[PDB]
Amino acid sequence: NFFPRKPKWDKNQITYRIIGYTPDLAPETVDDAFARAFQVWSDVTPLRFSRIYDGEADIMINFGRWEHGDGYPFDGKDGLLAHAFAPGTGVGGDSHFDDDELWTLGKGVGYSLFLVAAHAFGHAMGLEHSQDPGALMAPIYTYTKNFRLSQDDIKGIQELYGASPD
Amino acid sequence: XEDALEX
Ligand SMILES: [Ca+2]
Ligand SMILES: [Ca+2]
Ligand SMILES: [Ca+2]
Ligand SMILES: [Ca+2]
Ligand SMILES: [Cl-]
Ligand SMILES: [Zn+2]
Ligand SMILES: [Zn+2]
Repeated sequence: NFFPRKPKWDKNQITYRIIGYTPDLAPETVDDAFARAFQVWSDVTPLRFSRIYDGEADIMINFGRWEHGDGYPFDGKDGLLAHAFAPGTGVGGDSHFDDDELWTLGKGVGYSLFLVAAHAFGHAMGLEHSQDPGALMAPIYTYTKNFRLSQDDIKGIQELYGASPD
Repeated sequence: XEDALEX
């Protein structure tokens, strides 16, 4: 359920910056997908995720293929879809998406940028894999048309950061 | 696979 030594953010505002995009979707639809992915965690905690348009954000977001700047290379089609670093300084929290995947918001012909980002941002906030088959933090991708964060996910994220104020 | 990294 957590990384070794339970790293977490020691603040409630987490900045993020989208360094670059995929050509597979419109940029405003990518922005919206990342926003919605953060909101699944915002909604049940006091966390807020603020977009910045320059400088060093807590979560630097980018797309790449194979070796893309951190010595944990992507792998072409399928397998590694995205990866995130546990909370911390430098690369901590950074979330990368493999552009050898076809990015979509639906089923079958690619991977949901929304669902993959929500899972990866769970890692960026300090959650490890769940063994609860219904949890977003369960390790195996699926497309869900009616996505609902599980009580397992809510329990983990609240254990680190507490519950929503409202 | 290794989608959750430490550092
Ligand atoms: Ca960072
Ligand atoms: Ca590359
Ligand atoms: Ca891949
Ligand atoms: Ca792609
Ligand atoms: Cl690259
Ligand atoms: Zn990376
Ligand atoms: Zn994962």
